[PDB]
Amino acid sequence: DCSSGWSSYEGHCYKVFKQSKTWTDAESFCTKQVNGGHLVSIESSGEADFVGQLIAQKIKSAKIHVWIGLRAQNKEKQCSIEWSDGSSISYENWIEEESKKCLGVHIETGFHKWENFYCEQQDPFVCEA
Amino acid sequence: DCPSDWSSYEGHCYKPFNEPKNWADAENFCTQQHTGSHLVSFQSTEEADFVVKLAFQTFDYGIFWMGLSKIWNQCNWQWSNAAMLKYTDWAEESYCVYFKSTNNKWRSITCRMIANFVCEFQA
Ligand SMILES: [Ca+2]
Ligand SMILES: [Ca+2]
Repeated sequence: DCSSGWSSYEGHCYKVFKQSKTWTDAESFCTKQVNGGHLVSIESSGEADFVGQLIAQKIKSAKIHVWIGLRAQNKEKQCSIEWSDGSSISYENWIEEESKKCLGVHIETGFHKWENFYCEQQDPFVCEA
Repeated sequence: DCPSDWSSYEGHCYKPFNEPKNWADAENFCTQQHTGSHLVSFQSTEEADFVVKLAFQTFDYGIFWMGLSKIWNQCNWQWSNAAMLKYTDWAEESYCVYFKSTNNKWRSITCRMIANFVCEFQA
């Protein structure tokens, strides 16, 4: 059983949200929509198919992507320990948006393949409980 | 001192190439150009500006591989609901770092991508 507006699949409840938020705000927002809520987690082919189709029902634009709940915990820009020449990373000059540690799915693959995106980007998302 | 076909800077030798290769092939290629040679590494802003100017004045506009690969492969990837990460469907397996011959800013793209590159070694 799921709250009004939420769709169920294998004992879980899902809901796509059209408002654009950063990965973090989206996650936080989900925790407040329903008890135990979080950004969606895709743990199997079946779930990926269901979530992909659910998303496709509301999102029909290609100018954005949809946030899923997988993210690289590390604060660093990258997790490599050294350059190909062995030297340590003692200097960086990244363009902020180029560090893509949050994942999302895009309409180009029918919302299936996980693509790396800049975490502070604002995009639609899916909550699961 | 660097061979005639390389440019020197702070005791190091650099050389751009315009034979399009993916990251792995570029690195391997660099090692065969001279002993100690690898894809360029940046330890400072001055070195970065040097190499960028070098690449532009030689091939103009283009993207050039940098010596950083599989940048997020060893990161701590976790689902926010604490679920175990088993099933996966990555669009790209690994990301590598490159720069455009127009500025010293680091950019990321899939390591499968085809691009130019710059080799470097200690003289
Ligand atoms: Ca799930
Ligand atoms: Ca260097």
